[PDB]
Amino acid sequence: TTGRIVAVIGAVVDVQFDEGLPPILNALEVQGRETRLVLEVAQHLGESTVRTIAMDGTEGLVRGQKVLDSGAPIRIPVGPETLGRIMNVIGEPIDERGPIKTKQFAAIHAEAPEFVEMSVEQEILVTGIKVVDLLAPYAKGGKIGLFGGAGVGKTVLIMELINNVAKAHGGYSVFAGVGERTREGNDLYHEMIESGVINLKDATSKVALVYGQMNEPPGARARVALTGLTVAEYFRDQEGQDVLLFIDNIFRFTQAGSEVSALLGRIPSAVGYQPTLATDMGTMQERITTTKKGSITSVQAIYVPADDLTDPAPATTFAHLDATTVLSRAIAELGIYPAVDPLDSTSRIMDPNIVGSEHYDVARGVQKILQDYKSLQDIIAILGMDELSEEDKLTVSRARKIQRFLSQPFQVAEVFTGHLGKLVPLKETIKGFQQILAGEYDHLPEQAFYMVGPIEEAVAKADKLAEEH
Amino acid sequence: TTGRIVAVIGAVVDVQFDEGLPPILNALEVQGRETRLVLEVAQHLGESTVRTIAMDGTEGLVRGQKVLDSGAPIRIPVGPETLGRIMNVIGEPIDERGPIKTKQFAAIHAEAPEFVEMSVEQEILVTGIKVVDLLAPYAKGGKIGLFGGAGVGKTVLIMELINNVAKAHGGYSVFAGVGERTREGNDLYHEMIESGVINLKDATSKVALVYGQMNEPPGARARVALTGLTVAEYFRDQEGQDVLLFIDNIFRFTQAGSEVSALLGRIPSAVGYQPTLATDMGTMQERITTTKKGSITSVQAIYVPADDLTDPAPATTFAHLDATTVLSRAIAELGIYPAVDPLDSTSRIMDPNIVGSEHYDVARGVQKILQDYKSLQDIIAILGMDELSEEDKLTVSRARKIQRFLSQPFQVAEVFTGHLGKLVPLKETIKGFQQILAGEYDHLPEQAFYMVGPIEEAVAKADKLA
Amino acid sequence: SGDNVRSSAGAVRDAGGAFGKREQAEEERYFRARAKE
Amino acid sequence: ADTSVDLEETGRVLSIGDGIARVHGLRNVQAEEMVEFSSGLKGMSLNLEPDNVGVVVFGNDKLIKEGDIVKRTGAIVDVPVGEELLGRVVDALGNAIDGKGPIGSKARRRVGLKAPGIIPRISVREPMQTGIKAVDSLVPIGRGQRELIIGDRQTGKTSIAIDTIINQKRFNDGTDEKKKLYCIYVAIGQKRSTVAQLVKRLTDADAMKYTIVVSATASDAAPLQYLAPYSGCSMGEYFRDNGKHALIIYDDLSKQAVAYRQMSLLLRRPPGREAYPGDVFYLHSRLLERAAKMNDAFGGGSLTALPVIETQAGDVSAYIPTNVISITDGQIFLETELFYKGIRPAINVGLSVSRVGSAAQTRAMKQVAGTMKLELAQYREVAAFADLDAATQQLLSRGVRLTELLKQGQYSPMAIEEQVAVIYAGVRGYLDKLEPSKITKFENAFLSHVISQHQALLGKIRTDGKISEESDAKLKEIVTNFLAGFEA
Ligand SMILES: Nc1ncnc2c1ncn2[C@@H]1O[C@H](COP(=O)(O)OP(=O)(O)NP(=O)(O)O)[C@@H](O)[C@H]1O
Ligand SMILES: Nc1ncnc2c1ncn2[C@@H]1O[C@H](COP(=O)(O)OP(=O)(O)NP(=O)(O)O)[C@@H](O)[C@H]1O
Ligand SMILES: Nc1ncnc2c1ncn2[C@@H]1O[C@H](COP(=O)(O)OP(=O)(O)NP(=O)(O)O)[C@@H](O)[C@H]1O
Ligand SMILES: [Mg+2]
Ligand SMILES: [Mg+2]
Ligand SMILES: [Mg+2]
Repeated sequence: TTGRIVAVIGAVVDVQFDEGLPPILNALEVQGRETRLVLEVAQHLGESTVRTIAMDGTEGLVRGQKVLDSGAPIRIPVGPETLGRIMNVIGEPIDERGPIKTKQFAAIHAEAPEFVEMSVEQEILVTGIKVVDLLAPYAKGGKIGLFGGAGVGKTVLIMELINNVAKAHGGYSVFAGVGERTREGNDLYHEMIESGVINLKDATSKVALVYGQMNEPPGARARVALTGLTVAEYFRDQEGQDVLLFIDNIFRFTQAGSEVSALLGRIPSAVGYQPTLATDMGTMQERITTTKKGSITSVQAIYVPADDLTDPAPATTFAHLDATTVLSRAIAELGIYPAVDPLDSTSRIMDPNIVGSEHYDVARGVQKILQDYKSLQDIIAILGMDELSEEDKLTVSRARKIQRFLSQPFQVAEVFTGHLGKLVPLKETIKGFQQILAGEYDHLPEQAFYMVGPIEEAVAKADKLAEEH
Repeated sequence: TTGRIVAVIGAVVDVQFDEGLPPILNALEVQGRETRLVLEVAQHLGESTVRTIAMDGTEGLVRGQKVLDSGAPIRIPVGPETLGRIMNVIGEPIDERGPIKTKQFAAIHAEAPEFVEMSVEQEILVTGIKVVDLLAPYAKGGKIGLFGGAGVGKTVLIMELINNVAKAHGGYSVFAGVGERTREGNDLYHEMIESGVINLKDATSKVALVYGQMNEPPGARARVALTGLTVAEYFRDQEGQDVLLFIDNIFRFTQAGSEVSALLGRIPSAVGYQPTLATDMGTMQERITTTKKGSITSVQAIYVPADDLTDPAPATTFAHLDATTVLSRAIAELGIYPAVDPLDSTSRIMDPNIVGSEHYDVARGVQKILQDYKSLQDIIAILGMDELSEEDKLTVSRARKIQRFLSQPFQVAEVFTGHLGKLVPLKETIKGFQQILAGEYDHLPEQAFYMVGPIEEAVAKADKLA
Repeated sequence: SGDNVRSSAGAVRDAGGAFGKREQAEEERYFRARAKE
Repeated sequence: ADTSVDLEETGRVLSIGDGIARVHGLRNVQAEEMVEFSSGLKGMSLNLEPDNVGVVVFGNDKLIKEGDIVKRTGAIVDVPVGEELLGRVVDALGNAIDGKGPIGSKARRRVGLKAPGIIPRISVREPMQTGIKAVDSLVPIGRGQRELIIGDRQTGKTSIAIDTIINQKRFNDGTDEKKKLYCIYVAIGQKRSTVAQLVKRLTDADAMKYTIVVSATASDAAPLQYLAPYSGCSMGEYFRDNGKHALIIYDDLSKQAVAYRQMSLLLRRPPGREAYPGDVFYLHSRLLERAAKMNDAFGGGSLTALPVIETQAGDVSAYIPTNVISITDGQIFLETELFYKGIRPAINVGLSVSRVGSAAQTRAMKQVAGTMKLELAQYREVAAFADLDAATQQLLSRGVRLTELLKQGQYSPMAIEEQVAVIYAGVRGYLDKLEPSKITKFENAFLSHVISQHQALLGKIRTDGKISEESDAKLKEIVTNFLAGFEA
């Protein structure tokens, strides 16, 4: 059925149908354009007129212009043939590698898996990152949240998680660019092309790309998240196979919607976000999960406005995660990377009956001595390092070492640190902190533990440090 | 053609026209009124109706009342016969001295000088005020802004600047009272007739006064600045002279704009202001300027509501200034006058290639020791000065003598300082400080540098203290 | 409230300072000792 | 039968105020199409509401009236682009305002052109030398990057952009076409007087000839200021699409955000955080992405941006400020505190980063600039104390020295070789037993010496952009002896 445009204000366009009125969430093709322009039906304003958010620019639309109802929601190409291909928000290929000849198209809009469909299995997923696997271990097929203020390490960290877990993954992996930098898309693409996770000459490619970055109007960024999610959905169900889903900054899903709320006629809510903030995020997150049909090991990067975690956007995103790794400017500033907060990063499987008692105790043992050390930060802030009983000043000296031993060079961050990225096995991590908490390495200088791999290099470096003096 | 009022809300009046619709800015005259009531066309609402702003109270208006289109904006008298007179928004004289017989008249609305009329000449304007002279010298032909909170020091400063500058000025000045205290105009007027810058008999007057005090309705206070502004433009262009334009509080121009914006049908911007705060302001500040055709040394007092420098109003004012003198209540409360912030007042003229390296090097010496003392105030408030190194104590001490040596007694404030006024020269100010820094007076007591002219009077006062 | 001091400036650079200074010499102090051992 | 006003290609104004015109008709205009007003004045059509078109006047709106005819232009907004604009000052729409006559311009470019997708770009590898040590040694910029200068009012922000542009004379006068950079300065919500100095300055540095200054001052209607950036961007792109490199400066996106808000408010769209539009983020993200490093298949050119953001009470943690920050690839932060202490340019390494880092530095500089950055930031760790032990007294001994060596004069940029020569003298500890306050007087004498007697030495370091063995020697020979003769 054909409709006509009757109002164009930004990403919000009103289309009037005389014939039949398209149902909400239906994709509409704007005729008369040298580039497919999709309009998603958002509301029924009444009097045979629907309001829609544009999946692209509206520069050039004319009142009265024709609009063909495609009959259904945005359907994009899914399946193995997407692997290695960079997809749009509406399924268009943007790698200049021609069309994506797929035999099945799914709607980026769909209901979330029922409750009877939920899986209760939890198997720790080892990442080689001491802090992560130590304090807040990720879990197989779980939902991973990576919080962080601007430029503290969300992007580099998620990159390490792909260089570590994705490369050695016996299966497919989806990556969705959500309102970030197109330059990062370039980087990730060509870097995946190098590592061979993406093959341009054959069919061994194991990651699918979906992008709708910053240069894109809100409408798009407001749906790409759902696009990428759909692609990974097909890999979870029509196969059951293990799927890894990386979304760089789901926060751009809520800002996108925050950038078109008003124009959709909505009183603003607290902090300017949409009133629908929490539920939009809900019908979006619940879809990114592991069901009894297959498993999704998702790692979302979450922005935190002005560094404030209490901001509605991030505060509403937590409960959607089974494991959270919070980044801290304060920490990054002390040149500690990943800038993971030891006192604010938690995980659902951080239970002694899932990781054993040894693993658990050490973790809390780390966290505690680090909390005690925060308590002395104050006391010594006025007194100086010469008042703490030999007992306290002893913990301060271990805090520093344990603090520094949480830092770790990333293979993906070579170009930054200049050192050789290391990868630590779980067991070597516990031992590592088990021994330091024991008092064993109280004769070694802190610096010895800064930016290293297993606890050994520490001693080794400590030695290379003794000889140089 | 005849227009009729169709609606009245405070100072916004909608006038509907049946034929010949008055363009924007056009000045309409309300009919059937005792004194001249001008409405300024602000917008075309459609349906042959225009929304205007009244330049005076709108009490008594009746819907259906006739409004005439003058066919031109608000035109006021400009020329030498304005000098010594006092005029209001719409150019009517308010000094009870009869009509102002000027040849030419001028619209109080005009486009700002073009980019090709811009002047790039920087040449200091010494004022006799050590803090301004020193850290942020004023510039001849420049835009000086004086920010200050309620009761901090704006007025007294503008007055001193009229004393130390205006008098020794070879040309015409224009003082624009905008939204301030009427009894102050009263004060100014009579202080000028005294000193003689205003002459009621011989035609030797050198000051033109435009006033629209805090007793006026929003439409007036919102345009008075343009009037004083327009009177200054004549002297600058149509005569090519060096024009001084004082405006006691241009913030009132913006404040006023907010009262009416409300009634104009504009969705409000941050903090309740109007959306057009920035532009509205631009189209005015841009006219307050020196061109190739002539110069305008403007001094504008700027009110900081609720002492908040981030308030959209003042905030938006800094970019329009060539020099800023920020006054502080905290400084005033320590009894430092002028309460100038050594660390938040700036001048584009503070450049070694312009004021010399000796001047610039001392200026930065002062802003460094005070800056360093300021960063120690955190420690001083909790652990006293027994927890400071020997080095620290030394700066703290020199900072305190520099702070005080920055104060100064102005003539216009003798009643509150109990000291005879002082006019310090530039070299004397450079010297005075080079010395305090070099530790040359680290033996004199703080209180000796407080409220004094040159450094020499810092010493005298020291002996007296014994 | 655990370590509010440090989560600021004025007295934080101090705590930060004394801190590093201490462990700075200490470690050098421990450094040559490593050689001994 | 007069049919010149059939409401399809034309319109009649319904209401006009605060630079906003609601137009009846214009039945065929496109969203964002330029329109002509009776007066010959222009405007952009954003609101394609049913019963009208909301037109935003690109100029004095005291000429527009109810009933005034509006005419379609049939063109999305564009501007004149090309190398003809080089050395000219234009308004936001591309008209000469510097009184020197018609702009040559033989090509136009939409101000709203979409930004390069993924495939067309290539890693930022070519350096963008500011000539400012602090930047080039700690926050090195690459051609195609978007470095954001941010800070309180009156902190140096603009000067960095000016010292950067001027610094470009070197290459632009040289022989290597590849290292040439054309600079586009865009003034938003600024004051004409201010821009005057600006261009009198670039003229005294002989940098105007390769600079396109785009200006929309305080007295210009909001849209002109809002449009200003995309106009200058478009001009920068023409270069970025012809194997040339352009450096753009958005002098104040804050003011741009301001104007954008004002326009949106008078177009009757609901307001938001601090009253800005819903898409203020998209306002800047849309503009900055256009900055980029094209691959060889697309000419291999670039467009680097240095958008300048202003904060109040130093709150990098405020709306817009965080909006841009979370966009650009890093940021240079200036602070008033470092300004009065004497640290000019007031660059606070502590918060200043470049997400390009090493990727954007030449061999030689990388050598001596080795690890001076963290070292300096590590000197700050020692800064809280300043019976120090000789050891730490030393950490506090380099930092106080390097600092002076980083200070500099304006309109006198240094060849990357000259900078290495002096930075070398400090970083290799050869000035550690000198009086800080003496450092600056020394750089002068020294430099004037190398540049005089040792033309060939410098002549190398560049050619090989590296400090070879024989060059590390001939430099240690000079600083240490020259230095001593200096402390005579
Ligand atoms: N593991 C790391 N080692 C060293 N430096 C790092 C590391 N992670 C981040 N950084 C530094 O911080 C910069 C950018 O961090 P990045 O991962 O992009 O942050 P981000 O959280 O994605 N920020 P943004 O998305 O813009 O809000 C890098 O350019 C580095 O300088
Ligand atoms: N230079 C000065 N010397 C002594 N006292 C001063 C000085 N400047 C201001 N004051 C004091 O502050 C008072 C009022 O200052 P004034 O010049 O009227 O401030 P203002 O900025 O014009 N404030 P206002 O108009 O109320 O917003 C005087 O009565 C004095 O007590
Ligand atoms: N490296 C420097 N050394 C000394 N003075 C400097 C330096 N850089 C800038 N300045 C001076 O600092 C003053 C203003 O700095 P400026 O470049 O205009 O900062 P800004 O952030 O753009 N301020 P503004 O836009 O006016 O709010 C001028 O007097 C400059 O000459
Ligand atoms: Mg990122
Ligand atoms: Mg006053
Ligand atoms: Mg600036």
